[PDB]
This record gives sequence, C-alpha cells and structure tokens, in this order.
Amino acid sequence: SDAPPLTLEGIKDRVLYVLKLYDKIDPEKLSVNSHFMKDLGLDSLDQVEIIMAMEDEFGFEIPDIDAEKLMCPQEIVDYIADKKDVYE
Amino acid sequence: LLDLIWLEAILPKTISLAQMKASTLVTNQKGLIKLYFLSFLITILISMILFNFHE
Amino acid sequence: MNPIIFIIILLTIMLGTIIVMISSHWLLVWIGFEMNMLAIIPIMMKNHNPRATEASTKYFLTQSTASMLLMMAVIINLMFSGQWTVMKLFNPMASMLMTMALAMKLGMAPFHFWVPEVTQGIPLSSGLILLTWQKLAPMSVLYQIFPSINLNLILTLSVLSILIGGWGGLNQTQLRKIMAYSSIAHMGWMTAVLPYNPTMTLLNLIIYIIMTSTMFTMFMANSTTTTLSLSHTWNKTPIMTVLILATLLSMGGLPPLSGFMPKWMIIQEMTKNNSIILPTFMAITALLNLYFYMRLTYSTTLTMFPSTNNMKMKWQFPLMKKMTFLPTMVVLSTMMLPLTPMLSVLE
Amino acid sequence: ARQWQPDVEWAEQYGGAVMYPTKETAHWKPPPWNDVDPPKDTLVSNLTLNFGPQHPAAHGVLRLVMELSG
Amino acid sequence: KFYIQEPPHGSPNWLKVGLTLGTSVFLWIYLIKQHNEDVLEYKRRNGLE
Amino acid sequence: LRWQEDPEPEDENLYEKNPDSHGYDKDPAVDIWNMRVVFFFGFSIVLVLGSTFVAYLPDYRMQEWARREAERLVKYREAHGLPIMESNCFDPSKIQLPE
Amino acid sequence: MMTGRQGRATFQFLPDEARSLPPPKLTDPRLAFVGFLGYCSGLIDNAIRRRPVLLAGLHRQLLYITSFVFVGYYLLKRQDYMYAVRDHDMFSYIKSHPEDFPEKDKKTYGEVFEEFHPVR
Amino acid sequence: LQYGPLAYILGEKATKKMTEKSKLITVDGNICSGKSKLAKEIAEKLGLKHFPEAGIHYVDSTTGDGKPLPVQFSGNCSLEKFYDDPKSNDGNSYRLQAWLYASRLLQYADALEHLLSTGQGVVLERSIYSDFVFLEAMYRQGFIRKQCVDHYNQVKKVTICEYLPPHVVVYVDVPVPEVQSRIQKKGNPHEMKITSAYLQDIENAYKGTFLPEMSEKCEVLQYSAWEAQDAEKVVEDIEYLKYDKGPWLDQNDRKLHKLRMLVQDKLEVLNYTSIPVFLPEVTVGAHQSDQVFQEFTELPGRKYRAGYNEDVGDKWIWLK
Amino acid sequence: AKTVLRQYWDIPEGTECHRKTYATTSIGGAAGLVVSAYSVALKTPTSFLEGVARTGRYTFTAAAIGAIFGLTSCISAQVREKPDDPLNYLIGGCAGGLILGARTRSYGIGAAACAYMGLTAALVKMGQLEGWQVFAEPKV
Amino acid sequence: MSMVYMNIMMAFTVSLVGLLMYRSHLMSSLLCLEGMMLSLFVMAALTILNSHFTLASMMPIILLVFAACEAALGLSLLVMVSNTYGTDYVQNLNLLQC
Ligand SMILES: CCCCCCCCCCCCCCCCCC(=O)OC[C@H](COP(=O)(O)OCCN)OC(=O)CCCCCCCCCCCCCCCCC
Ligand SMILES: Nc1nc2c(ncn2[C@H]2C[C@H](O)[C@@H](COP(=O)(O)OP(=O)(O)OP(=O)(O)O)O2)c(=O)[nH]1
Ligand SMILES: [Mg+2]
Repeated sequence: SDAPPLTLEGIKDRVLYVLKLYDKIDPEKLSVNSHFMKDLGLDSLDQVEIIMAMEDEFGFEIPDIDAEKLMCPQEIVDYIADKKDVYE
Repeated sequence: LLDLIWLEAILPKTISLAQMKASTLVTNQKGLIKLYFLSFLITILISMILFNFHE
Repeated sequence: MNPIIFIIILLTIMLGTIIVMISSHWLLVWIGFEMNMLAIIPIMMKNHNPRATEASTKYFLTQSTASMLLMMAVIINLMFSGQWTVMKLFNPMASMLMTMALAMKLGMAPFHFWVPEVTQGIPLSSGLILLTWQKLAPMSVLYQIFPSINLNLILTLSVLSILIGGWGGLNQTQLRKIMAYSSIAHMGWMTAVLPYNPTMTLLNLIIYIIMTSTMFTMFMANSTTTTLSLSHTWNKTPIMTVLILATLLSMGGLPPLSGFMPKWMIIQEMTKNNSIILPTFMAITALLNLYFYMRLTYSTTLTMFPSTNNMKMKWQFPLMKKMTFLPTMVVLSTMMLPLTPMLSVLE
Repeated sequence: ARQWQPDVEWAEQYGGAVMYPTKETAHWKPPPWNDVDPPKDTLVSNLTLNFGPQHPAAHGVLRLVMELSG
Repeated sequence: KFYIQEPPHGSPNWLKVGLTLGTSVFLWIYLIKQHNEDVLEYKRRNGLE
Repeated sequence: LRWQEDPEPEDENLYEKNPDSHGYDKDPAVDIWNMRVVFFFGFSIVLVLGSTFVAYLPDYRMQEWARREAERLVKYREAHGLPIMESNCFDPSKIQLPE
Repeated sequence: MMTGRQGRATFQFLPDEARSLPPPKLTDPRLAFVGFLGYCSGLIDNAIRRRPVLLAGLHRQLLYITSFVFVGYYLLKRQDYMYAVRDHDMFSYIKSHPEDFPEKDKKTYGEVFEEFHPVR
Repeated sequence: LQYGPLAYILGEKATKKMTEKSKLITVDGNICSGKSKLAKEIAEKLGLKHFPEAGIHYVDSTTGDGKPLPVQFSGNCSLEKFYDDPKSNDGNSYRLQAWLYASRLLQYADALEHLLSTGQGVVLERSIYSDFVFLEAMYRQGFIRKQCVDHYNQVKKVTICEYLPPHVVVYVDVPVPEVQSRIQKKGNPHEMKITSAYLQDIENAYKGTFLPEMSEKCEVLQYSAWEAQDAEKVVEDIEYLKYDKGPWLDQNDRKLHKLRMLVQDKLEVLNYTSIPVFLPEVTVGAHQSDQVFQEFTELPGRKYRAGYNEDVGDKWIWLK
Repeated sequence: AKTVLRQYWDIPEGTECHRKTYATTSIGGAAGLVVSAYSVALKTPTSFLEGVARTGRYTFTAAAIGAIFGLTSCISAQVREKPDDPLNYLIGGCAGGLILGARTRSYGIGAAACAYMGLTAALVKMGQLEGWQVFAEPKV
Repeated sequence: MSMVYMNIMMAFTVSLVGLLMYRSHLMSSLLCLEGMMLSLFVMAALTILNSHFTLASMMPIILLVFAACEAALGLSLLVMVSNTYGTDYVQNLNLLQC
C-alpha cells in the first residue's frame, strides 16, 4: 500500500540515530540543538562524513554549498523537510 | 428509513458493491509472468487431484 | 516492415488457420498451430517498443506451452488408438490435456491472464487479429472433438470465463483491455453450448467476430485507445459516436439487436436438455458485460465531455483512413435479428 | 436552463489507470500516450581487457587497455 | 475554382463509375437468369410441368 | 475558471418579440400553422368525429343482441313451463364420471 | 447434428437434390429486408465519409443493394434447403420406427376427469 | 493512385526522386531579424518551395478557399492580445503557444510530404524544433504557469520523434539592442510593448539549447545581420555543404514509406495535439465546443467533405 | 471431490450427525485450500511463515463454515423430524454465514452472507429433492 | 505400457513443471521448452518404432523441424528483451497490467 507519510518527528529519529552510530560524537551530549564544531568538537572533514551518511539515510544528493551550512542536527531535519516538503 | 436507506441498502447497493470488490481482486494482478504460470500448475493439479477431470 | 513482407506474413497466419480447418491428421493440425504462432509474433512487434516486446514475449510463452500439451495429447491418443485421425479422442487423459491446451490458446479462464496484457501492448489492428481471427482455429478443433470432451471440465471453464470476464472489465479504462475482457466473457458462451449443439457455437462465434471487428475498426478510425480519448469523438465525427452506441448496445445482448441472437439461441438449446440453472446464471452474469459497455456510451455518445482548444484544427481535415467494410459490418451487427432462422445455413 | 454536461472534475474519474483505486493500485500510472516508454540509462559496459605487456603482439612492453564490445 | 488545392474528388473517377455500374448490371442479369433456371428445373423434377 | 465555457444563457420570452405568440415557435408564420393543425386534427377531428364514431359503434360486444336473445328464451321457456335457467350447463347423457 | 447427414456431399453449398425445391420468389419479404439492409449500409457509408447521405454516389448505393440481395438470395436457398432436409429426416425416422411414436388413444372431455379449483 | 502500400510496391520509391539538391532548410533567428525576407531569397536562388511562417491562420490557407476563417474558429487566441496583456487570466498566452505548435507541426508535415512526393527541396521559417524558444521565454517571464510547460513537453515528446530533422539550419543572429532598434521603426504598436528581457530569453534559448543540439544532427550555419543582407553568400555556403551526419543518411525506401504514410494523413499528424489533459488554458466547455462546431459546419464549403459541397459550384455529386 | 459428496447424499437426512459433519468440514476445507493455493501463488507472501499463516486462516475459515452448516442442518432435521425440508438447510446456511461474519469481523458481511448462503443452501436441497441439474448431460 | 514409458512421461512432466515455475532467467525457461520437445520426440519414436508404423517414422523428424522454429523464435525475443533492459530477467516484463 501507499507507504506511511514522512513526518517531522520521523525525520528527527533518523538524524539522531545516524549521528548516534557515528563513533566521534559522544552519545551523552548529542542534543537536537548541539553544534557539530563548537559543542561536539568535530573538524571540517568530520562534518563532511556525517553529511555523507545522511545521503545514504534518505537516499538523495546534497550539494556541497548546502552542506557548508548544516552545522547542527536541527537544520539537517529542516533541510530534509524542505526537500520532501514535510511541513508537518 | 425505508425508501432511501433500507430498500437501497439490501438489493441495489449491496449487489453493486460486491461486484466492485470482485473486480478489484480479479484485476489486482502485477503482470508478473512468474506468478501467472504458477497458477496454471495449480489449475492442472486441481483438475486431477480433486475433480478427476482426467478420468 | 516492407509492404511485401507484411502480406506474406499475413498470408501465413491464414494458411496456419486454414491448415487446421481442412486437416484430417493430428500432425497437420499441430503444424497449423505452429505455423500460425510463427507468423503472428512479428505483427505484434511491428513497432519495436518495450510494451510490444513484453506482449510478444508473454504471447509466445503461453502458446508454445499450450502446443506442448496439444502434442502430448496427440501422442497419448496414438498409443491408445494407433491412428492420427482428427476425431474423438480415445483416452480420458488425452482429452483433458487437449481441452486445457485449447482453452489456453483461446484465453478461457483460469488460463486468461495473458489476454488483457497482450492486447494492451499491441496496436489496434494487431489486437483485431488476436481477438477475432485467432479463435477460428482453436474453435474448429473443439467442433470435432466435443463428443469426447468431459462435460464437467468444459462447462467449468465457461462459467469461469463469464465470471472472470465480467468482473475484470468493470475496472478498466483502457479500450484494449475492455475488449480483452469482453473476448473472455464471450468465449464462455461459445464453449458452454458446444456440448449440447455445436451449430450454436459457430453462430455465437460469427456474431462475436463481426461485432468485435466493427468495434476495432471504429477505434482505429479516430486512433483512440483510452476512454477519455474516445470522449472527444463527438467533437470530430458525431456520426461515429452513434455507431459506437448501437454496436455497444448490441454487444450487450439487448434486443432487438443482433447481439441478442446468439444469447437467445444458446438459452433455447440448453433448456431443451433440461439445463435451466446454468443458462439463468449465464444470462444474469452477462449483465456485468452490459454495465461496462454502458459506461462507454455515457462517456462517448450520451453526454458531451470536455474538449480541447486544439480540437478545432482537426475539423478542417477529412477522415483519410480506410475503414474497410465498416458500413457493411455496422449493419450486420445491429439489424440481423429479423433474419434469425438463417442460422440453419451454418449446419 | 442549460442542461448539465460533464465538467473537468467528472472526466478525471475516467482518467486514472483503474476505475476503483485501492491501496495497491494507488501508484499505478497511466501508460504513455503513444505506448513508448522512455529508454533506460547506462546498462551494459564494454568488457575491459589488458592486451599486454606479456603478449606476443604487445612487443613486451605495451599495456594496451582496450574496451571491447564483443 | 473554390478550393485552394484540387480535391482528390474534384471530378468523377469514370473508371470507378463504369465498373460500379457494370457489376450491378451483371449481378442482376446473373440473378434473374438464376431464378428462371431454378424455376424450370424445379418444375421438371416435381413433374407438375 | 477551470475551462472555457459560454456563460449561462437567459431564457427567451416569446412575448418579448411577438406579443401575439401561441408559444409554438419563434416564427409567427409557422407558429400560427402549428396551432391550427393541433386544434383542427385534435379538437375538430379526433375528439369530435372520434367521439361520434364511438357513440355509434355497431353493438359493441353484442350487448344489444344478448338482451334480445334473453327475451326470446324467457319468452320461449315460460310458455312451455320450463325453468328459466337449468342448473346444469352440460348434458348429463354425454358425461362419464370417473367412477 | 446434421453435419454427417448420411449423404456425403461434404463441403457443398447447395447439393444437387436442393434443385428439387421451389426457389425463393424475388418478392420475398425476407429478401426485401436483406436488400433494405444494403440501402442502409450505403447511407452509412456516405455519412461516415462526410458526403450528402441521400444523394452522393448513386452508382455506389446501387451496388450496395445489389450485392446484399445477390448474397441474400443464395442464403435463402440454403436456409430453406436445410429446413427441408430437417423434416425429411424427421419423418422418415418416424416412419422407420412405428413403435417409438405410437398413435395415441384420444378421449373427449366428457370422459377426461380434470380437477376443479374454485377462485373465490 | 492515392499513395499507399500498392503505389509503393508498384515502384514509387522516394530515392527514385530524391537528389543531392532535395534539402530541407530552416531559417531561424530572434524576432525582427530578417529571417522572413532571407528565407524567401534562398528558395528562389536554389529553386526550392517557400513556406511562409505558420501563424494562427496557417491551417486555413491549406484547406477550402484558403481565406482565413474568423478568430473563434482558431481558438480565439490573439497574438496582439498576448503583447497587450501577456499575463492575462484567460490563458491566452499558452492557448496561443499551444495553437502555434500544432500549426508548425502541420506545416512541417506539409513540407516533408512535398519533399518526398515531388523531390523538390523546401525552406521553412522556424519549425517544431525551434518552437520551444518562445515557450522558454514565456515561462521565465511569468506568462505561462508551470503546468503549461509540462503539457507542452508531453505533446512535443510524442510527436516530434516521428519526423526527421531539417537538412540545414540557417541562424540569423542579431543582438538584443539591435532587435529593439529594428522594432521601434517597424510599425505595429503591440510589438513595441515587447520587453527586452523577453528577447533576451529567446536569444538565450536559441544559442545555448537549440543551436548546440542541432549541430550534432544537422548542419548549422550562423550569419550576422550584415551577412544576412546578401543571400548570394548564404546560397554559396549551402550548395557546398557536405551532409555527413544526422539521421538523413540512413533512411531508405522502407523507412521513408513509413514516414510518408504519416505526413499525408493530416489527422494522424495532429493526433496527440489534443491529448485529454485538462489544463485550464486549453480546456473547452461542452456547450461552447458544440456551439462553435455547429457554426463552422455552416461556413461556405465546410458542410461536407471537400468536393461534395454543392453551394460552391461542385457538380457530378450523384456520380461521385 | 465426487466421493465426499457421495458420502454426504448416501446418509439418511437428519441422522448420523457426526458422519455428515466430517463430510461438510472436508468439503469446506478443500474449498479453503484451493483459495489459499491461488492466493499464495498470485500474491506471493513476504516470508514462508506468512504463507502457511495465510493458508491456515483461509482453510480454517472455510472448514468452520462447512462444519457448522453440516452440524446445524443435521440436528434440525433430527429435532423437527422433517428430513425433506429445505428449511433445515436454510437454518444451516445462515448459521454458516454468521461465522463468516465473525471470522471476518464485520456484521454486514455476516448479515449478507447469512441471507445469500442461506438462500443458496436451501436451493441446494430443493434441487436434490426435485432432481435439478447444474451440469445437465446432453439429451436432445 | 512398459516400464520405459513411465520415465519418458515422467521426464515430460519434470520439464512441464520446470517451465511453469520461472526463477529469474528467461533463458532458463527456454531450455524447458526445448526439453519438452525432446520428451515428446522420444515418446513418439518409441510408439512408432515399436508397432512398425512405417510411414509414421517421418513424424518425429517433422517434429524436430518445428521444435527449432520455436527455439529460433524464442531466442529472437530474448535478444529483444535484453536490448531493452540489458538482462533477460522476467521481472522486467511487468509494464502490462501494472
Ligand atoms: C450440500 C452438500 C454440502 C456442500 C458443502 C457445504 C459446506 C460449504 C463450505 C463453505 C466454504 C466457504 C468457502 C469460502 C472461502 C473463503 C476464503 C476465506 O476465508 O477468505 C475470504 C475472505 C477473508 O480473507 P481476508 O481476511 O480478507 O485475507 C486477508 C486480506 N488482507 O473474506 C472475504 O473476502 C469474503 C468472501 C468469501 C465468500 C465467498 C463466497 C461464499 C462461498 C460460497 C458458499 C456458498 C454455499 C455455502 C452454504 C453451503 C451450501 C450447501
Ligand atoms: N508568442 C509567440 N509569438 C510568435 C511566435 N512565432 C512568431 N511569433 C510572433 C512574434 C512576432 O510578433 C511575429 C513575427 O516574428 P518575426 O520573427 O518574424 O519578426 P518580423 O516578422 O517582424 O521581422 P523578420 O522576420 O526578422 O524579418 O510573430 C511564437 O512561437 N510565439
Ligand atoms: Mg517575420
């Protein structure tokens, strides 16, 4: 049947789960609002690898110009919504 | 209650909606050659194992 | 396809059919079927698009499988009778195989799944050869072996075809699948009366061929293969909308139109043999066929559907297609009921 | 008192793949107007072969990488 | 001339018109001979004449 | 808008242009002829001649004959003292009871 | 059933014995209807090809009528022949089997007891 | 014998009349770029048949007496109204473009039919291949909705694939300011309301999408405004082309037979121009459609199939 | 499928309920198996267990109807001493129709099935009494 | 029927069941069609040879002729199937009725 619709709460679990698997982010202090660089201490390339996982997660291509701004998990959830038109 | 609902409900409406469902089943196929031919095997076995048409 | 090649291929299809009809040897009858199947595939793939390939691939697999069963029945009959004559079979197991084989080539349920598919994937002209001329050969063999055909087997297929045929077409909007399921339902009437009176099988087959041919010809005239596409005809050829109305009403068996004759004569024969329940079930079940014929008239002739602006450009050109035999076929397909007793010529 | 005739919304009912949409047939799409489906993308790659350097015809020191279709 | 082009049916195809009328005449002549011949042989066999 | 379609037309009023219209047609010449044929063949022919035709039907279903026939039998069967009506409608001499 | 009518003559449109029957008279109502169908085809042919229905191509319409009547006449000859054969076979079989078709013993209504059901 | 399978078998092939001079030339260029006059000259010097650009009333010229019919029998789309109110709410913009594409398609079918049957070349002014440039400008200027563009591609994608491209593409290039200059002293006041950006979009589409794609399948020639002034130079370049690419090299009798059988039948050509896609710009109501069609059928010489209209002097109907 | 029916019409009506119930349950089970045969083949399950799970649901539903019908109609002719009465099959048929409503979890389906199965079951008994024919041997 | 007829008829059924149950490859299901021809050929040859039906001895030869006119035809579609999709998988022939 028609698959269940994408909802902003559904996306949120996907992003955090993907970040949880990452071995450089400490699961203790990974909040939906935490920052990759300042809070989690990740470097530029560490940030690039995370964005690559998100492409595998949702199966679509993210340009480099956009990934330069996805500096925290929140905007990732926003960005996914904008692409799938998940206003929710 | 009687003219617009229960006389409609029993004869016209139910006889109609049963056909609609029976039609979706017989046409809810996916055109997969693998699945059709497997159905032929079932029909050939049924024609003998149960109905003894070969006799 | 070079125009010379098209004729030679067409003449081979007829030769395959004609060989089955005039043969008195189970070997030639099989050769006729093989020759027919050989020269029918290219006509399906006369355009070389992915849907024609799938249709041809599905059509080849079904008929070749059917042929293996028909040749197997011929060999078992040879063992148990030691002769090749095209007459009643001399073994119950061979008759079951031949009956299923022929039922596969005709498209009678439950071996029906390919008929909606092949027709949808081939041109309108190709579909006309598939749903009219390809029943002549499989029917001319049932006409000669009906004494040995099992009663319960043949009638079961007919009751399944009229049911599967009626329900399937309710859900279709493509014209090539409405006619695909209309074919299946009509096979049920032809094979239901075969055990009782083969002459009425021919009459039901002749009327079916004319009405089917008339339907396809009018579809080809406007190049319409969908329900909506056929809805613009009232804005191009209003005379063509009425002919579709009359033919569709006749195909539904409504009196006083020719399409009522085969149903009327079939009921008579079955009742004379004390078969009251089956004709009643067949007759009522045929109301399914009449319903999805009536939707075409509603969208085609009895109402005016929305048109398009570019439709005005077509008003200025004549209908240049051949439409061969169409004026004659339309008359024969609506105004033959007064000449019903002429069916005796078929005997 | 112009009589009612089918509007655009009425006609759309008959535009779908099937008359009675279900859970399954929701995603079915109407066939192409002309029955021709779009050709598929890159499917089959040419075989790649090393024609050297240890070959009688490679003069010993020619790694000729070829892409063959058959 | 009215039309900008010459219609394919601008003038009668007198070959067609000749053949069309010839076939109709032949068949009526053939049929009328057939019925007369049928009537005679019908009387001859039944002996009434 | 959703499509191109003419606006709703407004019903013509035949008295707008032809104050003496009979309502049959917009053409005063033809309209007058439509009224005449309806009135002549309808009221002057079918109803009048048809009514006269019915009134003088020749003894519809022998209702008059049966009256004069009953008088003769009652006249005949009272002079001879016979019963007016016999309780048996068939002659017993030509009936064979099942037993 | 009559396919193998013990007469050989297979694949003949009108066997030679069919010449012993009265041919259809050209004033046959059946034949006139068949001809009328030809005329209807002609009008339809004009209409679908966008020609004055009643007037265009009189030469063509005359051919529709004649072709329909020509074929119609021969089908009436065969239609009448088959039925004539049906009775010929039906009666001879009765004649050859007296026992299976016994003459009945008829009683008059003054001797036949029928139940009576009042309507009240 | 009306062309068909029998005429072909009897020995009426296309190669028997095709020559190295039988070419299909097409002169493109932005608005007011001289393509109108230049294409007229190329036909005469090379002795080809010239086809004036297919406007709203092109189809009228091809049927009946050739006089244009009233506007309502041509969709009611008005070219000037597009200039006056390109962003109108009655969808005149797309109905005009949708109508025009069918006109070019019908004209292009007319060109190929002449080329194959007679063997003489032909010169066209734009064609179905270069028609998208105007649609591209309209979409980028907010004149046609997104759904309109999708409809155009579907109609195009099912028709343009049946026809062969032109032999030679002659592009006349003129910078946008020059086009604006050549319009001001051109007369017609409606065109004067054309914005520059509209011409730039046509220019951008023409060079960037059209010219790049035609070169790989056709022989493209580009000329400036001054070069276009003299047609003798262009007629020299054309006559010395090599014709060593494109699908016209691998067409034989069998394939041109399939093509010719299509372009002689005008209803098979226009088949998909009216796909039942209910776009508000091209949809027509039943009552309006019925009204117009009954008016058209009573125009002079339109009641019956051409040749059977008695009111226009036709005779011998009862034997025809 | 001939022997099972013969074992059902060779038992006196209204007597030997246990023997008749087995026959009807077998006939019901066979019908549910054929339905599950095509359903499995045409609509392939997503796992092996989901296939036998599907077959068990369909076969059980058809055997439940066959069992109740044969049971209800056998006693009703036993209780009323009316063996040759189509009313017994009418009670039995509607009883079977009710179960189809229960296992499908829909009162409407149970309601509709009771009438149509009940009418169908009654007509079956009438024809056996009167000797109707569904597949009549050719005679003329 | 001697014990050999059991194996030839058993072989025909195995091919028949093999054909009706497709796995993925279309070429794998084309062999089963050729396999059925070989069964019928042998079974006819045993029947005809055993009874000394002399003129029938040409029947098995004619059988092979149309046995290969299908294989040739069957491979022709396989070429056209793989051209469209690049492989002869049967799951790609699902455009119709879906
Ligand atoms: C007289 C001699 C004795 C004769 C034998 C007497 C015993 C007869 C036994 C009757 C057996 C009934 C067979 C019905 C098969 C039903 C199959 C089934 O269980 O599934 C039906 C379906 C439920 O499946 P579903 O839950 O939807 O699957 C998951 C979908 N997501 O649910 C549905 O979709 C509803 C449709 C099912 C109804 C099918 C039509 C009725 C069956 C015919 C019964 C008629 C006779 C019954 C009365 C007995 C007559 C004697
Ligand atoms: N909206 C629209 N207008 C078009 C289209 N084709 C032509 N036109 C219009 C634009 C112009 O107003 C008019 C003619 O354009 P031209 O290119 O021919 O310029 P013009 O004739 O004025 O001078 P020239 O051709 O250079 O000699 O037709 C089109 O596809 N869409
Ligand atoms: Mg210009």
